[PDB]
Amino acid sequence: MLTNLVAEPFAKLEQDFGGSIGVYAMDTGSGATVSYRAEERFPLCSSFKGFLAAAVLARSQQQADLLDTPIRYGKNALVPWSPISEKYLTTGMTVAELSAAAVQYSDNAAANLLLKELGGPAGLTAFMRSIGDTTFRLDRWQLELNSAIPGDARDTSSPRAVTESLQKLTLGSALAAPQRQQFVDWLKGNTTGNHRIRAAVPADWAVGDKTGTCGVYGTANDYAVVWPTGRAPIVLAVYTRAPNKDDKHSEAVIAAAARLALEGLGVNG
Ligand SMILES: *C(=O)[C@H]([C@@H](C)O)[C@H]1C[C@@H](SCCNC=N)C(C(=O)O)=N1
Repeated sequence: MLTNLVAEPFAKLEQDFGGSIGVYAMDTGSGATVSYRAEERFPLCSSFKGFLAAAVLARSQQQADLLDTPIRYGKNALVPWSPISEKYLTTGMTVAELSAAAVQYSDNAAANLLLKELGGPAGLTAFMRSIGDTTFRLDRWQLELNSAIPGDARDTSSPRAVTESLQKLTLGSALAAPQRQQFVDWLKGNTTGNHRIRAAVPADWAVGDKTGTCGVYGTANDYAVVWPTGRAPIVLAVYTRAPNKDDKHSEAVIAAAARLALEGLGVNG
């Protein structure tokens, strides 16, 4: 009854893109939603790292010393796109610092170290199951998890489940209040999303997000919590893919889909 009260031209947008776009957006005040391909699976790519940091925070509720624990690593941990952890190879970083790097710079070495700590892909999947997400699956470590093969359900979720889980973790009760705010603060400090959902959000609204860019099959994504002033927050996810391995992703398409989602919710920007 409250889903897609106002139609938006998502189909034309994905046709111009040459692929598929999946969108879920939730107005947490009224419960109204915008939904387009929202229950289809799309590759997570690096966007799993946000949920990874939330899983670390959940663990820290029972292990008070976890976040400040210092983690040393060898040069063999430094895989492509490890922009923060490469600067601390000779010193180590704390679990909290690795989590922030994974979220805010999509740092691969940091994500791998944290995934190892949580028991690998199955451990992160188990955390998602524990908050009621039955759709998310992480199956591989990097870098193969980003292969984005058409029809492959490994390392995928749906826009809807991503949004529902993000809501639970940032606004709901899945994390204790201090950890919830820390997760929000990490998302707010993300540096990689300025041309995606944030590009559709007025500068005077708060917003946190996590991006993903698989590098193949036109596959890229972003999810975000947005706090418009004077009304309840909006949670949304925008995922893309495309049929050919060399199809390029588009940041502009993600921003445009986010704009349409906000318009469909009647959120004035
Ligand atoms: C995750 O999705 C990427 C991982 C596979 O390395 C990671 C890398 C950057 S984007 C890499 C190329 N940049 C632009 N096309 C990234 C991100 O910021 O989303 N995540």
